[PDB]
Amino acid sequence: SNMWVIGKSKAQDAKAIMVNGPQFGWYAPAYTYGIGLHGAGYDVTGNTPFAYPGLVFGHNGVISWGSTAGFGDDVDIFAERLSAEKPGYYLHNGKWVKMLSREETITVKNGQAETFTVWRTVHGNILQTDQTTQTAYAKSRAWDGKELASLLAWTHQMKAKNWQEWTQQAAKQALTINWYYADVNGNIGYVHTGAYPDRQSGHDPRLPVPGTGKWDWKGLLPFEMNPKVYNPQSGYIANWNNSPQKDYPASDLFAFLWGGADRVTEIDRLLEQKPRLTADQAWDVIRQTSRQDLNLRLFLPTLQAATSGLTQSDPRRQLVETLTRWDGINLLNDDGKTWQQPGSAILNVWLTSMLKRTVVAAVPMPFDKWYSASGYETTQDGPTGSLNISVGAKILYEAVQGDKSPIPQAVDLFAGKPQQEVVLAALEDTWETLSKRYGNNVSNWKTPAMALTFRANNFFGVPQAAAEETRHQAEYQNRGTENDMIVFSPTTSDRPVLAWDVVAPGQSGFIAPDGTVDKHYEDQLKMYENFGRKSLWLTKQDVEAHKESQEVLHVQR
Amino acid sequence: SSSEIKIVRDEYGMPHIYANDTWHLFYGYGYVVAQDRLFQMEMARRSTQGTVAEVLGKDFVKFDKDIRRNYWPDAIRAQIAALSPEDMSILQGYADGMNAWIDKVNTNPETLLPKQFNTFGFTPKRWEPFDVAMIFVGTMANRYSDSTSEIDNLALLTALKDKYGVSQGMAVFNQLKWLVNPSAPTTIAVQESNYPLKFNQQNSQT
Ligand SMILES: C[C@@H](C(=O)O)c1ccccc1
Ligand SMILES: [Ca+2]
Repeated sequence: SNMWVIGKSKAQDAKAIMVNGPQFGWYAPAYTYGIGLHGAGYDVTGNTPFAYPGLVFGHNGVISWGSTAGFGDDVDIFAERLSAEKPGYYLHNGKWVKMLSREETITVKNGQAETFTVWRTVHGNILQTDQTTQTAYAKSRAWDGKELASLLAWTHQMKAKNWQEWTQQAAKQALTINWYYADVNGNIGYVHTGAYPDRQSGHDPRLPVPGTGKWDWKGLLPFEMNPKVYNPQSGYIANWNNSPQKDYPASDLFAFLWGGADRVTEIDRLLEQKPRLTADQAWDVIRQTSRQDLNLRLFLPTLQAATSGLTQSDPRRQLVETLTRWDGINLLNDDGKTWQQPGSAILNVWLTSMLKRTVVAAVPMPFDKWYSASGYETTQDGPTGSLNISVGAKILYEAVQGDKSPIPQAVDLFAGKPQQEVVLAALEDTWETLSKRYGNNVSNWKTPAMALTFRANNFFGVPQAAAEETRHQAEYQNRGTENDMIVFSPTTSDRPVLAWDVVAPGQSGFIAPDGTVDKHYEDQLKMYENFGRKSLWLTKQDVEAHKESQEVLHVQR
Repeated sequence: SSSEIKIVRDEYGMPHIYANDTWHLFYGYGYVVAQDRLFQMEMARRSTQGTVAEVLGKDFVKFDKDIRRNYWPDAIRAQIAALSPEDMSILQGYADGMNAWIDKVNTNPETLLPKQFNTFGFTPKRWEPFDVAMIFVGTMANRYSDSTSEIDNLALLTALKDKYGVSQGMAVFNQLKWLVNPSAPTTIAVQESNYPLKFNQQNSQT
């Protein structure tokens, strides 16, 4: 998920601009739901996932808000000590304590029901895997018992009218989420919200801890610790699931890293490139980042150095010149199937080869597999989510940075070999592979483009529509499942705020019994495709002027 | 009228609810959700509670079991029971609004039942605050805030120490899975602030 908030010092023809592109995957019907609420202290417009009571993407005419997953480390694992003699108990603070347990029955269509038991300790529910007569692992969330509070915090924040009222709600949201603020006066803000544990001294949060007691969390860190900024000197706030703040530790996931290589640099670059940006230019950042190859910028210098001293006819050198002339912005050919330039295919093959010769070669099997993905992997349906720099690539990047990397290279990923030789050997593989496939005339290479699918099964893999409802889009775009922009104090409008979004395929998922699809079933699909957007209304007069239907209910609780 | 709920839909079918109190406002919200996304929401409810197999069969049993092992329904219910009347009104209203539409749907299914229900062979049932709460718990908190691989991490560290020895093994883990990396581009610039906490990165819990 990406987000850029542009404040007063950098907004052109406006005081603040917020552009959010949450990356939830693509589904039919739409992942989010458009809704406006007017009364009982609320006055808001926007759209939100699964129609949560609280709008994750929206505004109230005074402030606007958005989110991207924070990926902080708010979960630790406790290795409980068991005993064969006391089934259902675990040792904790010197005593054998009784686990919580419940019976569940999975009823099954056209099948036999299944009954099983779920177990929980003071640290959280027990994991099925990694079980032994002596050990069971509990999953401990800093947000345990704060589910409802987070749901309400996300709702109540909608009524905030300034930074102080908003951060008050942000402090109650316990999940690890980045929250963003903007307002009519041009103020902008950011909070890496969530509950985070106050860990014992000596507790390495990347590894499990004994559950017998001495390693229990002290409590939760206070809100003062949560990374936050209000009106930053930079004049902008940009995020793409990258680190919130210097020295802030990431999620413990082995496939997740905040390092020198980060896709967020792609956004910082476009915001810094122009002193001030208009709403239209800020929106345009979606189109550009959604087509930007994310590895070009990181490895190009390494690629140039390695081939800088080769003759002109060297095919390795020429693959690099090709990359050098490229902006890295993929476009479709007239065929709607292939990319105008072969750069991503080149980088993909080369990177895959580099990882296998380096990081992969240094890690013991089968962990080595964790570091072999190039980040271009996909199926014929295209990516299920965003495109990112792979974990191996991030590690590889520290290595090619040499002494400029702050990470001590305990082991040499290049294993004594000069970096240039290994980079060349990988360029050799790339040329052999690609030339064998497309021929020796690079300029006519028509490599496969990624496509995009709005899936009929939800993220769980559960149908939420019939299979035939799947929608297809020729061009994959590394962008939000939805995109909304809020523009405060636009100088060319009669309103103090303007707002747009796109909810594809459409607002409605309804199909009548006879198969007649709703009028709003697919009216936003082509709009999504061409980086279009429609207006979000807020005031009574705007909603009224754009009304298509109206219905009044009379009900008493 | 305190009992009046007005629903106005714009050029894209997007609903705007107008109401006086908390309960009526979210009643309207639930009502339009049931009009727009009933099947999608029904299957979402089932995914977040692990009751998909009830309607889709044996291929979803493992899935159902995994869902149920990952939360504790009673704790969620207790959080709801501790809610103030105003907060409860949000969840109750929303559930009631859905129920109003669902009742109309099951009263005249020949014209209002979304086709998918006929296709998959079942009809929609009423909602309660628990259900609404679990939509959020199951699709936000569990999908995006429940990540850890500590067990795998210790496994990797253990292999590294076997291969490279203890001291070097620890050093390589800190090279492939660093705790922090000062060159990481951050949303908040260093000029503004830094995180003041330092963490053990030697697995000293052992
Ligand atoms: C899609 C997900 C993310 O950024 O990974 C997310 C979670 C919560 C709010 C916005 C986006
Ligand atoms: Ca952890």
